Amino acid sequence: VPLPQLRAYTVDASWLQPMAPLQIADHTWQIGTEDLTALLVQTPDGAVLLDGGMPQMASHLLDNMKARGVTPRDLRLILLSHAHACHAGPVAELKRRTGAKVAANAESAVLLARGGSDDLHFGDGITYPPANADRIVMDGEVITVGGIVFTAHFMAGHTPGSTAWTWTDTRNGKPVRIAYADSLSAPGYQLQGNPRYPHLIEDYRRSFATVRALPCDVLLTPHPGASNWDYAAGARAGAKALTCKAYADAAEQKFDGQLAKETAG
Amino acid sequence: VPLPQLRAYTVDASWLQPMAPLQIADHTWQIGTEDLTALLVQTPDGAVLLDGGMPQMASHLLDNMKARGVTPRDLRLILLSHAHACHAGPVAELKRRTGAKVAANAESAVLLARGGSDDLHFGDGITYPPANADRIVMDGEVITVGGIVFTAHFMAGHTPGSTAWTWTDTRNGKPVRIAYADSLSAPGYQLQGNPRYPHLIEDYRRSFATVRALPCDVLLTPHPGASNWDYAAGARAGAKALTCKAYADAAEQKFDGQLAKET
Amino acid sequence: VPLPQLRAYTVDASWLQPMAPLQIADHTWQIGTEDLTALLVQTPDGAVLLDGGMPQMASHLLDNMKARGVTPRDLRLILLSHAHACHAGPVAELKRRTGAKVAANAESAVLLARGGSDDLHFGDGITYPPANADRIVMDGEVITVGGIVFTAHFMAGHTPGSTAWTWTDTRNGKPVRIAYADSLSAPGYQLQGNPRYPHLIEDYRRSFATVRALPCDVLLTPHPGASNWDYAAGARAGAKALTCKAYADAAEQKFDGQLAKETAG
Amino acid sequence: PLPQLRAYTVDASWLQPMAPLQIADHTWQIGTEDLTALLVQTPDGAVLLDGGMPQMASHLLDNMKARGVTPRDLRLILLSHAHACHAGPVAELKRRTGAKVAANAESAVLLARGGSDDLHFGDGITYPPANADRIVMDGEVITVGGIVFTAHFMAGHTPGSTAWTWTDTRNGKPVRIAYADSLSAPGYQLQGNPRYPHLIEDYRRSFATVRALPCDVLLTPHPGASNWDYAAGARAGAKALTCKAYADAAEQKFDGQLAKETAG
Ligand SMILES: [Mg+2]
Ligand SMILES: [Mg+2]
Ligand SMILES: [Zn+2]
Ligand SMILES: [Zn+2]
Ligand SMILES: [Zn+2]
Ligand SMILES: [Zn+2]
Ligand SMILES: [Zn+2]
Ligand SMILES: [Zn+2]
Ligand SMILES: [Zn+2]
Ligand SMILES: [Zn+2]
Ligand SMILES: [Zn+2]
Repeated sequence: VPLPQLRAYTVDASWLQPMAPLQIADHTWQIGTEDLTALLVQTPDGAVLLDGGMPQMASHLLDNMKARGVTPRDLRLILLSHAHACHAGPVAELKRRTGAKVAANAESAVLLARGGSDDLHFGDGITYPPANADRIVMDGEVITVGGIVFTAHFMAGHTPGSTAWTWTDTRNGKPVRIAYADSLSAPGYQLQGNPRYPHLIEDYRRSFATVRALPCDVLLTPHPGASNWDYAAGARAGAKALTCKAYADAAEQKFDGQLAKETAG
Repeated sequence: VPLPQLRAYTVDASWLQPMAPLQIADHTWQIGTEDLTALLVQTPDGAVLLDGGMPQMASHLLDNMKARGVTPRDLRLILLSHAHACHAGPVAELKRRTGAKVAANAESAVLLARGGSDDLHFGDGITYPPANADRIVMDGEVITVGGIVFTAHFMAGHTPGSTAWTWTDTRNGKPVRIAYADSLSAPGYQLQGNPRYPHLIEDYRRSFATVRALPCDVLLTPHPGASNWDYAAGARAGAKALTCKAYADAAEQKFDGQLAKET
Repeated sequence: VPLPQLRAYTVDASWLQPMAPLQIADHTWQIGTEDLTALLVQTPDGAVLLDGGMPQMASHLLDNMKARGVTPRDLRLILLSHAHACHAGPVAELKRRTGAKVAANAESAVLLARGGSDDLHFGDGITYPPANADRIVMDGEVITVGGIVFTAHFMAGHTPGSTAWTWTDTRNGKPVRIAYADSLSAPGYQLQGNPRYPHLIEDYRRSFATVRALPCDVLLTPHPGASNWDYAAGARAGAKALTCKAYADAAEQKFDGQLAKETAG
Repeated sequence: PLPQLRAYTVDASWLQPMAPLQIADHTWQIGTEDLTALLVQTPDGAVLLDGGMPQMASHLLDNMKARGVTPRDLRLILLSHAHACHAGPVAELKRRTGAKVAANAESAVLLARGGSDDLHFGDGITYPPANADRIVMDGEVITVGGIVFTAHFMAGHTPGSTAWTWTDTRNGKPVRIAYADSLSAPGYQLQGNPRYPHLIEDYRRSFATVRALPCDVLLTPHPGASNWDYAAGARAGAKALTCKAYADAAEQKFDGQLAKETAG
């Protein structure tokens, strides 16, 4: 009886299906894959990347940036929703290949630095190349790049360091408040009496409320399907996109269902 | 004109006056200096150290451990109230010289790893040797060593990673609920509109309430004066020590006055 | 066509075949798998582990330690030949589950801390959970545990941080000088004009000489086949083992052939 | 009673700000009168080799501004060795600029612990820790614009001590600049040092390495070691040592120290 072979983080093909840049607002573009969000915000003072998707997505991201007129040197900042392999995957490589520095909260920083290992729920099941944060941010802290202001909103649950980022762009000669809210799922998590996360339920409850109150004209999520985006649909990608309020409400209802099932017995 | 010389974190003499171990309960001892707390909890499964004081206290702590019958190998765990120089100072050296591993929350861990540099309020004024945390703890998480159970209570404010640790020891044939609550001070802090700590006020207010509600037969604090301990007085050191409620009340009062003067 | 799926570090079944502790000398035991070395060296003051094999080997190592009378508290030190996945794999987990601290040279420490990512030759193909070194060692430095003294001998090549560890144990009332020499292979490596490792050839050449000159009654290697050990043969496991000289000479030959092939190509 | 914490107090000249002093077409001394901090500026970004003391961060930034180098323009930080008097402001510079650090493994580990647990100084000279972004190997090259930097390991003063070499121009001719690290062993236990068993061997190799460097112009982290006088402006390098003279002087001093140690 040999030990099991290691398994890589294999995923649905659509998570790895490359797409051309899709314009969300005047300065904001979806540059990831059909089923994983990676947002490029272009400012007069360099570019900002929010999430990168999977580890093998680095070169694709760089190719899309080039199409947008962004050189590796132009990329100044990487922000993250949470430090799982399907969102922070290519961060280490992007840091080696670009001028980009990472800003994240302490919880996301520590998970990123250990490459997603010793996950509270997944253990070492979903690892990726580790990276160091260049700046630690606090809840409500702002970062300004080229007159565009990004605000962090902590929403602990999916991971302890789960974060929503908000900024104001423009579209059709009008300000548009963009909310990139993190995942609110608890996929296979032990919810009550979890020794690794004693206040998990309380944190999720606060996070549902936080997501509801976000400045949110346009909502996007790390997994686009969670906010009902269809990136493959092009110009009508966000035709049926959920609001922050509807997103949180659906998430809490799922959560409540899971909590009920767990209580038996 | 030459740039100013660097300035060291210079402290009151009493913070640097060694003392012999002072018994708090059957397994819990104050082993730091007269004016800085360092708590040794001795179990049949090894020893736990809560805070180490200043960087220069490492050898003294080891002297006191040996006096208590705890070898460098016997020290298993280091816990921290917060990662300032006056409490986490000797952690790196203790890690090199003992079997000890550090458990801390993410905020304390990142501050520890940068040796207290780029402090939200103090800049680089209070640096110390950096150290890596061996285990990251979440709010309410328990750590059991030799049948003694330590519980973490996050109380953000003084630092983002400020933590209270509680455990039950025995004294006089009865259980004693010990609370090692962190500093609730905001010394010279900008409280409102602080870009480095936007929700400082909310965190402090939650922390006052957390401390007030702690399981707390005996309160100890990293700076013993904050809870009215006098370690140099020996047997009557904690005779007039504050309750957790009194400690939080005084802290909130001081905070409220500071906030009023700022607005 | 989507981006390629991630590929796991899959290995020969024999690398993952657990074995019971095999005694090498009075205080030195092989406790890994049939085809990956993990050495337990015991003293009255605690135990040392030299290498752990693959990431999935953690629980097996702990079980074998238990069988040898080494509790998690008794494991004091982890040393490494080199920080590849097939030798440092379970180090992070062992640190979490035991009192063990890691001592390694700066090169090995930096590779361990990035979990084998950005490997000079393998890129991100062989990643594992990252870990921090607790102590940095210099060439020729000794570490004493109980009455046993371990000496580091730097032998850069296979990795920049490649190290041989030597100590003296006993067998049949007599001292036995054990040499745990690191790998001297260059599997698929670009040898000449490698921008990531300009002095690769020079380092290997000095390393062949270093291995040749080690205090060496008993040679052991991270991959037992390299020193002609057969861990499945029990009492006769080391009956056909190579000397340090023979091991270095064969490795230099192989290397010379590889260099000639590269030069021709 | 226990002693107070120590601050790294230094000679006034080490903290004496100076305006940028041109060494060659791309290369400027931008530190203080008695601590080297070299700025190399290209159309594809600037490189800083050493920063001096921790309190020098704002001064370096002011001098960069004077040279037309914005915080965003600063791409790379290289180090001679990771002591407080050279890597001091690195953490702050990383926070305030786009700069990333390239260093060898030895320098990276020392930098990450802010100079603490020094092989010889213990915790006597500490500074704010920083992480390296790129690990370099011996002989590795880094290209920024038209400038090519080559690393030459010269272990001794610290395990990670490195010389950096590049070719600039001066009056229509190539000038091979060698920024050689310290070859001093101040108060060091040389023989039988358990923390550095092969110290003597490494130093002797390092003297030879420095002697052989491509070296039209030598600069050193402590400029006095190579007989530079930065305060003298246009005359600063008029009596600068060759790489050979620098290495020879260092070896003679080292030999003297070893003799004294063996005798005592
Ligand atoms: Mg026992
Ligand atoms: Mg002068
Ligand atoms: Zn996730
Ligand atoms: Zn995900
Ligand atoms: Zn404090
Ligand atoms: Zn304090
Ligand atoms: Zn290998
Ligand atoms: Zn291997
Ligand atoms: Zn040029
Ligand atoms: Zn120095
Ligand atoms: Zn110096």
